[PDB]
Amino acid sequence: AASGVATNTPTANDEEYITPVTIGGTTLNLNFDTGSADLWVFSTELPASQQSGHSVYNPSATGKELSGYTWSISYGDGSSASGNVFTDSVTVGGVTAHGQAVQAAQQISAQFQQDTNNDGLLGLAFSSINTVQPQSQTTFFDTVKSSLAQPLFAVALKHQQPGVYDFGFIDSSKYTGSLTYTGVDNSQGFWSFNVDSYTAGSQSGDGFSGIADTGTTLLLLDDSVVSQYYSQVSGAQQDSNAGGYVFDCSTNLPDFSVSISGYTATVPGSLINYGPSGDGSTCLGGIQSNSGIGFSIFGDIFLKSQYVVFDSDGPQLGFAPQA
Ligand SMILES: COC(=O)[C@H](Cc1ccccc1)OP(=O)(O)[C@H](CC(C)C)NC(=O)[C@H](C)NC(=O)[C@H](C)NC(=O)OCc1ccccc1
Ligand SMILES: *[C@H]1O[C@H](CO)[C@@H](O)[C@H](O)[C@@H]1O
Ligand SMILES: *[C@@H]1OC[C@H](O)[C@H](O)[C@H]1O
Repeated sequence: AASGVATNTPTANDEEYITPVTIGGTTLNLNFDTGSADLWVFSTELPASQQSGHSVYNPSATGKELSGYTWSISYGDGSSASGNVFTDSVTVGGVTAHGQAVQAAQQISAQFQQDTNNDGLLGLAFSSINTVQPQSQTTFFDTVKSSLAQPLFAVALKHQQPGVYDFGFIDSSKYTGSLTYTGVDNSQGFWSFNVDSYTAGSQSGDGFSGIADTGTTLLLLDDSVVSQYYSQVSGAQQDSNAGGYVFDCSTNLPDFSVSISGYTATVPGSLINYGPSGDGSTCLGGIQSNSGIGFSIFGDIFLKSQYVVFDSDGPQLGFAPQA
């Protein structure tokens, strides 16, 4: 039975986490994203100027083309990418998927052209939302799941320290206490769950649903919750240059917690200080608006506090405080 550990590393201010992945012999640095189901990589089919500063996959060396197959994806921040498809061998933390669909980029939007920190994305959401046409493909996890000791993966994302992706086993040394599990609704292809209540510093409110998403930097909540939070932060103001609410970096921020099937997941106020807003001298908050979409995005700010288990049996998610 297989199992493996892949080490992730945060970029500046923990904007994203990258992990090495070997595709057909070449190692690429990918962003593992539990909010999408496509594994796409920078490739030799991009214009040479766009290949600059990245490790690129060359489909000709080792891939088997899926004649007539395309992909096209749009994300929540407006970025997009498209191209064609090959099958190849993909290895992550020593677990190899043979015949895994690899989506070679032919076009990428500016957000991706500007980021030289990643060479593409490895999607870990449910395969039902894979964008490959005319027939959707399976995610690396779905491809190998049956070979793993347990059909699950776990994540520990940290603040300015390397963390891990555990595939096929749970590392009990990564959290304190026991895990608490909650049911997952995968009908829209996400790792979606419910919270029964929330506490934003001195205020509490009723529950809502959200998705566990390693591909989103911040904790994105309803505008109502965001207002309530920042009403308790002296001098907090919105700065469109910074991307949302900002405050003096020395501010004491309140904690944020959610109650999930009896377990209180707490994000300490020190983790809600994302970092320098880059707009003078203020800092950007880790909590920002979800733009009225109707559900919350439990992104990296939230995940840095927890060890999270993504279990295909249920499905369900397990949580515990990171050790
Ligand atoms: C179709 O579903 C998705 O797109 C899913 C789920 C989602 C749905 C709806 C809204 C938001 C997210 O996103 P995802 O796949 O995680 C997708 C992957 C990235 C690589 C494009 N992230 C996103 O779209 C989010 C909003 N983008 C981000 O968090 C970008 C990477 N980071 C980012 O915005 O950092 C915040 C920041 C602001 C200002 C200054 C510095 C930092
Ligand atoms: C993960 O689990 C597998 C199956 O138990 C081990 O063989 C592997 O070495 C790693 O501990
Ligand atoms: C990344 O890969 C494997 C190990 O867990 C180690 O902790 C790391 O540097």
